[PDB]
Amino acid sequence: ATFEIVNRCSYTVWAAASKGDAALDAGGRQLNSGESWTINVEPGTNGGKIWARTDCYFDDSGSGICKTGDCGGLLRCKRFGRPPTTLAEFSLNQYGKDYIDISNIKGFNVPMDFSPTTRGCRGVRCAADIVGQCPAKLKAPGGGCNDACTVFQTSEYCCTTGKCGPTEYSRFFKRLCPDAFSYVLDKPTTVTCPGSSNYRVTFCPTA
Repeated sequence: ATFEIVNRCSYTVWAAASKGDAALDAGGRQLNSGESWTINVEPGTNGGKIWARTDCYFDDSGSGICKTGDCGGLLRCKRFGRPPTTLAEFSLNQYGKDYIDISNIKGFNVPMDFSPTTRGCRGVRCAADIVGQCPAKLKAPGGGCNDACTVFQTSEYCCTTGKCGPTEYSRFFKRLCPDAFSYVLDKPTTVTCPGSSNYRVTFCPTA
């Protein structure tokens, strides 16, 4: 499956794509304002994620650092990135169907639209200004808006026991972006698409 990843932000981002234990495609690449990068993801990819990283420096070998979303200092990500990171999440060809969603469970750094480019389902979007409205205690000094698990490390915020409920913090995410996961047990906003759909992930989809 192809995912066109498009940076409509006014700033450079370094796109990243991983399924946690491996890169997807090259795993990462710089996208200046306006650029598009098309990757190929193997059918049957389960638990895939795509995200943006900000204010990165890499050297000639592709080692460095990112202020949000750093995946162990690599340009070419093999593992998930350091919160805060708005996440495009997907599992492909799962008993005949694709599943897509956007999640704020690991915080928010960059607005995002995640849409099929092929027929038969809708896209999802989290494009509100969550960084500028972020509650004081969630603001990440390095840039972006942390989820409350990252900040406070409690069973309630992290949903460790499997029994958590919504919180003042999760409700800020949900109010700003009703169509993204705000906490682990949030009512699902996952979209069911035809198996083997193709997709576009757009950073900063709106002015």
